[PDB]
Amino acid sequence: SGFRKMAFPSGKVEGCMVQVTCGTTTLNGLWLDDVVYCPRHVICTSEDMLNPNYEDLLIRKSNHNFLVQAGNVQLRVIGHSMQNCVLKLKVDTANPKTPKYKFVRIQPGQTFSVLACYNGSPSGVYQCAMRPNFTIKGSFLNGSCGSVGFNIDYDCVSFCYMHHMELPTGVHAGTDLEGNFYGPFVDRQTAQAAGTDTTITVNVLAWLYAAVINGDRWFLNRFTTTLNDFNLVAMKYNYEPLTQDHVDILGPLSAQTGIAVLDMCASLKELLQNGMNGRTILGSALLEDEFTPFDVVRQCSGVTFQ
Amino acid sequence: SGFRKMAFPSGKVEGCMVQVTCGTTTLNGLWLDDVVYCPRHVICTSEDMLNPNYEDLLIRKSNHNFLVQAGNVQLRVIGHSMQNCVLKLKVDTANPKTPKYKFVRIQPGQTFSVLACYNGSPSGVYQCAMRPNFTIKGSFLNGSCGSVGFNIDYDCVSFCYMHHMELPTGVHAGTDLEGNFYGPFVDRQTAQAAGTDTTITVNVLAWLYAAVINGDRWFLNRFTTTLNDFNLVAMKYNYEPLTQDHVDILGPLSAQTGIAVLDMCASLKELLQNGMNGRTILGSALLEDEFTPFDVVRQCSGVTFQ
Ligand SMILES: *[C@@](O)(c1nc2cc(I)ccc2s1)[C@@H](C[C@H]1CCNC1=O)NC(=O)[C@@H]1[C@@H]2[C@H](CN1C(=O)[C@@H](NC(=O)C(F)(F)F)C(C)(C)C)C2(C)C
Ligand SMILES: *[C@@](O)(c1nc2cc(I)ccc2s1)[C@@H](C[C@H]1CCNC1=O)NC(=O)[C@@H]1[C@@H]2[C@H](CN1C(=O)[C@@H](NC(=O)C(F)(F)F)C(C)(C)C)C2(C)C
Repeated sequence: SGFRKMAFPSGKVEGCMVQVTCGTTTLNGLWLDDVVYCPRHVICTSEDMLNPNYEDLLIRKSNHNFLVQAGNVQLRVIGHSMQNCVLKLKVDTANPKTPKYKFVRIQPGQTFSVLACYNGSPSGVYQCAMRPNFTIKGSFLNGSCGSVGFNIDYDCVSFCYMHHMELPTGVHAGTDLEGNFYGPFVDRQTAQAAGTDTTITVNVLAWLYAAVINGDRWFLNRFTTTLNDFNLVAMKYNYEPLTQDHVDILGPLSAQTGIAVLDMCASLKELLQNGMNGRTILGSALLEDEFTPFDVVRQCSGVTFQ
Repeated sequence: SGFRKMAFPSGKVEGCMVQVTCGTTTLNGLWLDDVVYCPRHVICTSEDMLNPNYEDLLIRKSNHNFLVQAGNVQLRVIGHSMQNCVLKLKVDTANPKTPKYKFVRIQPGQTFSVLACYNGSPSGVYQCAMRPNFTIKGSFLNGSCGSVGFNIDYDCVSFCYMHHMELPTGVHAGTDLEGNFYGPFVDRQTAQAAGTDTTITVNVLAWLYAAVINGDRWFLNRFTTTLNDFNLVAMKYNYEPLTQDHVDILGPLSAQTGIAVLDMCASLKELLQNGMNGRTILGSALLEDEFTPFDVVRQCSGVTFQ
């Protein structure tokens, strides 16, 4: 049936994207009900970004200083406040296209769809994981800030990411929708790098199950292993420890394919120690770690409106 | 800045998806203005699909036999006709969410976004290429039929694919929106396989340019080559011939990076002959051929509403 990096359909979020301009600085914002959420550094010029005092820049602004555009309709701002690294702009019109929604803070290892936007207008959608080092491997240019990441579950959009910045090796950092950074990063143009990343073990195992489901089974061996013994090995290759919680979350896939989790662990142990020997799994030459157990079930069970 | 398999934002097409039921068979349809387009085999039961006579099945149907649902609103059908492998259902309500749109027949090598749908409801979006053998490497389950592929250009959705069937090695076949199959495939459950596939040379070159743009340049050599000499080599590794038209289409990327097309050809020739030596290009261990020159520019230049 096939297996692809699938993004959540983006319509629900496209209806919420707007452009926010303060002075000559413009970026994206998220219009939910009568509030627009955008990165606080919309209030910054070039100069300001080496070392901004945001409380200071902001006190010098007033409501009318923020130009909010939904398409070519302007929205009138009637209040503003800063929450962490995010600015909230109260507008006098509720977004009629607001979907049912929640703000969530995802954990390292969870995947989400990014709607990359420029000028309040949607460029594309793609799927990402929050890496263990709290970066995302994105695709973002100048003007993408305020682009958002999200999950859908039936009718409900859980927004979990807002884009702020690009770190030295071409990866990305940002906040939840309460303006709290993932990872130890700050919103200033100063030198910062991600710590060392690690592979999301549980996701690799999920992807292996997806391969069994798709009939790609060559890598299955005859062995089992213990959780402890598996994890000593994983450690060497810079894989996350697999926890009981991760084992439990793989339970659906385990039960569908009839392969015990620790049996799949034994197969992965071998792949880490022997390599793939120029073979692919699901068309791919490396082990993939940006599919969660839920992503595999969704794609393999056909879960819709999400 | 990063480089991902980016899909077109799907909102414009999500607003057009509906469920079509005839008897006990249900699949997806596309509601544009006052017409619903769906695969003609909505008129088939299990039995019928070994060897269907579609003109015969259809003459026995009337308008009221087709249950069209947009969400939980039913649409009243007032006419029907078959065009090739597609059924057109005239309904008495125009879809107010119809975007500006065109039907196009893409060429082998062009990419598009698939909105995978079940029960007239959107499951996910992903990017695909029309392979030289006229299949797509999709991700599709039972009930996905009538899912559509499309490009966006500013406000305009060009629909180029409608999903019909899955071929032996887990790849996919379907029609344009006039119901004409890509490739020599037919809509019956009979034995059919894709011919041998080939790599889309021009797309590989475009992706290499994307890598140079992203600062991944290790694979650039000091050489040039002729088009003829390049193509003799490509042939051995089962790459499409590169034409002057393909050279011309790579002109923007060539000019932006300052690397002549035939110089990039020389670098690819080496990669085909030497392999990648356990190195990656843009995180990937294999050469990727499902990005067009336009896809690279769009993603690298930040082109929106598309
Ligand atoms: C973004 O879109 C924003 N652009 C601007 C421009 C102005 I004038 C004011 C505020 C903002 S937010 C986004 C840009 C793109 C840039 C390339 N890839 C992205 O993801 N954000 C930034 O430019 C942020 C912003 C400044 C500096 N910055 C960075 O991403 C920079 N990174 C860093 O300095 C480091 F910490 F290493 F990550 C840089 C531009 C990539 C060098 C803020 C406030 C951090
Ligand atoms: C699709 O969603 C449809 N399902 C039905 C069910 C009925 I009853 C009537 C009409 C349709 S269209 C889609 C299904 C999924 C199936 C798994 N992956 C897909 O892409 N289409 C089909 O089931 C089509 C349909 C029958 C047989 N068929 C196939 O895809 C089959 N392939 C072939 O026989 C072969 F030619 F090799 F490709 C099969 C189900 C994968 C074995 C039509 C009319 C071709």
